[PDB]
Amino acid sequence: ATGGYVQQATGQASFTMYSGCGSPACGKAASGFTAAINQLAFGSAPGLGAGDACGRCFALTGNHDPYSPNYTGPFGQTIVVKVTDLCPVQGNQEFCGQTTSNPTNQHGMPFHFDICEDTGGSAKFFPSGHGALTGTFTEVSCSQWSGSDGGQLWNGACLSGETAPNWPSTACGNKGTAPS
Repeated sequence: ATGGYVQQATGQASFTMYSGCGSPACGKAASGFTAAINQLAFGSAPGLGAGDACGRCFALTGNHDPYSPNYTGPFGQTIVVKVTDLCPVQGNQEFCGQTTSNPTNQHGMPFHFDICEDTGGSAKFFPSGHGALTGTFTEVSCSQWSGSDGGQLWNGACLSGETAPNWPSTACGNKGTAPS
């Protein structure tokens, strides 16, 4: 995509959870289920504002624990998140360290979603004791996503991906060059 980001509507991803997503990198939080996406897909860098993932909605289905490959479940439910945040390469090498030089993470996944705990998504997705999963993502209309957006945290904040056609398309737009 512009900047050399790797952005596509469907594919394989790994998944983790995080807390404290009230001041996310797109510049608006939201009350529904939300995630951070790895930098190479987010479309921006720390300190550069919103990338083109911002506001887009994705159906996530987890089905495997890569740290316990013979665990057969239970896993969680399919959930629809809105991307509000960035999982940067720096400080997240295992899961979010995809670059144009090395486009998969340690789990061989070209995308990663870090699902925020604060608004309930991670509780629906991860079973107790299995907070890192793999599975798939499928971009969907945000009609599939419950909730509403928070106010603007700063001028330039953007969640306009929430109305866009699926990738390939441009809404908030990418910033800078993808990490290398």
